[PDB]
Amino acid sequence: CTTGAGVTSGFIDLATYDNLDRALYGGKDATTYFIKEHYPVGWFTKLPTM
Amino acid sequence: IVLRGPTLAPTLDRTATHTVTRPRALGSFHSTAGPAKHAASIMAECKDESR
Repeated sequence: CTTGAGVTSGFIDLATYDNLDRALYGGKDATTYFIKEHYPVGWFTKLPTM
Repeated sequence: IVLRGPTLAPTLDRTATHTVTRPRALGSFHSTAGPAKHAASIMAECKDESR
């Protein structure tokens, strides 16, 4: 069916994995998207003055 | 007075509770790999016609 591409059809792309993809992507220390690390910043305020 | 088989309605069970929807199984069939490689070209350091 043509309407089955809601969640499928990406499994084939994921499985299309080779040595070049091994060299580029993957790894224990490889970072990933969809994740952002938050670090505290200084506490301050601002306002215009004469 | 009228006598007949009493009507008993089954109960319990659970319908439309805690939808999960995780039936997918990963895996597919396609080409295997590609046997390609290349060398580091050819170097050339020669002159003066040393016989």
